Amino acid sequence: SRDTLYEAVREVLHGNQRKRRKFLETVELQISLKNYDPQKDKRFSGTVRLKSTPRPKFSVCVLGDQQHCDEAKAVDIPHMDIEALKKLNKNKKLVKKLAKKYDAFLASESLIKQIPRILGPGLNKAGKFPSLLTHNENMVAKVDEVKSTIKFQMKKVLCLAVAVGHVKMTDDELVYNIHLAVNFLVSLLKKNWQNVRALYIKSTMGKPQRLY
Amino acid sequence: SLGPQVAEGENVFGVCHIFASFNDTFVHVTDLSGKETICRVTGGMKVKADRDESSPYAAMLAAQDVAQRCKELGITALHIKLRATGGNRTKTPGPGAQSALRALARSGMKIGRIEDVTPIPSDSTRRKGGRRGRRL
Amino acid sequence: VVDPFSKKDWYDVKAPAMFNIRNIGKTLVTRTQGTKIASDGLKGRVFEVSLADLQNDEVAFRKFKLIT
RNA sequence: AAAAAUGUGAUCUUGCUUGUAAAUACAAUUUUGAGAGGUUAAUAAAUUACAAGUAGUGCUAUUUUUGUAUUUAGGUUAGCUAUUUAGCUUUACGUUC
RNA sequence: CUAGUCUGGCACGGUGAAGAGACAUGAGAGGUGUAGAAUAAGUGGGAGGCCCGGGCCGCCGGUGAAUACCACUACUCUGAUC
Repeated sequence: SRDTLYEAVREVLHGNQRKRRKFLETVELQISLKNYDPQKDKRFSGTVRLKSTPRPKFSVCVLGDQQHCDEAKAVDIPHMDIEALKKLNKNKKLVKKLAKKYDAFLASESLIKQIPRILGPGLNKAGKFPSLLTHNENMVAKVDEVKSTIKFQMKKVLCLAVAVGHVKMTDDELVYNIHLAVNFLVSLLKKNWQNVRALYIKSTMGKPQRLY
Repeated sequence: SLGPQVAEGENVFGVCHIFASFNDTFVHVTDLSGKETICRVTGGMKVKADRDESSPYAAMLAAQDVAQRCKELGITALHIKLRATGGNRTKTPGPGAQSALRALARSGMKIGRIEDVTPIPSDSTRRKGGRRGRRL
Repeated sequence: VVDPFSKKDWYDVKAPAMFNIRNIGKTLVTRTQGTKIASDGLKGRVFEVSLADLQNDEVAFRKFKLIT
């Protein structure tokens, strides 16, 4: 399952063909998935950790009550302890909005003794299901998920996605994370009979045009 | 085995070399030329007793089983070239000539040109058996 | 594990302009297989055909031959 | 009937592949027409507590009255003899149970 | 044990035509579980962006994963190859 190279992955100084839109484009990485079963427990999912800002940002909630309350005040979000857990239970049903007022969540390690009951087919069918196969812990991962760290999930119908920078971002933010999102997205390996085929470039919007 | 023909006015012709010596029955359907072979069967295939393999019933048991396998490829008409042992031995045909030919007139086939095709000489090598005869 | 009267396709035969009826009959040969062709072997038959069936109403005793 | 809900981060347990462990003939039929060689050479099937992985499902719980309900109780194939009274086939209606 | 004799391989030792394949690189078609006004292929898609002061496919009602433009694999037929 081996690529290496690092020969001279300079030369994105023809990359104006990526950004044609008015807004800023979310530059990406995605290899097509050979060597893979749908339903099984052939668990191909670590949680690769980058260095500098690809910026995955969605509205995070801290459901932790030991060291997860103290060390999740560094990002500085008005903490809500027992009326954050009670808000999702029968409060806003007849009022037209859903009872959440959240987006992201914690795969519970601080409240691991209060975890095993209801929450199954609301989050799971949606695919916003909080795990530690993708840094949903919200304490030291509140300074990494919102800004730095990343994953590649496991599921039935055979799919992938992962970031490195943007097109705000400059040549410092394009190539030095490409060095850490290739070593670390190669060693992560089942003696996979080389899905090492070709690893494609990507942004926010379009049609086919290939690279390695 | 499906020959393309006009469904309501054409029968596919052929020829059968009917060998008829006294000690065995033979029937042998071939093409117009005679070169290939489609449906061959003897009296020996049917009956099992050395003395009665060429008998008129051991000549009729073969001819029905020609026309069974001769009606599944789908042939209707046939030319004929009968025999008798011949050469420098008997030229009168054997007891598998009419009971082999009249059987296929009842078993779903048409009859066309008939003749003899014995071997006959202009003259011959000396014949087996003595000057003094075959005593019995 | 085989049926021998599949590998046989029905072709046609002809006669020259000097005799009356054009269509004699049919003949069967194997396909292009191993190393032998279906138009190489099919080039030297003899059809010992009469005259009556070749014409409208003749004396039938004469015969003929017509090689490919 | 009515299921509200405080309810191990609003409900719920049901999908599936596998290990041991425990239950499958009248007379047959083929065989071996034969007291036995070969009632061969088929079969089916069949259920579950645990060990890694899924279609599906993300795996805990107080109560009130329940049906005032007795911890909710009995029955039938009802067959006919003569005009009603009177009598009484365990369900043969191949015959007997 | 062995000189000779028989047999295989490997080198000197190259060109063309046709028969039948493997196996790939560059293309054109190529998608109807229920359901949705509409042939349900998979993911980060995503309320957004192209041209020629304006349009359009959509957000929307909805099924257990939604129409623009960056990426090619599961899967099925097409034929030319330095």
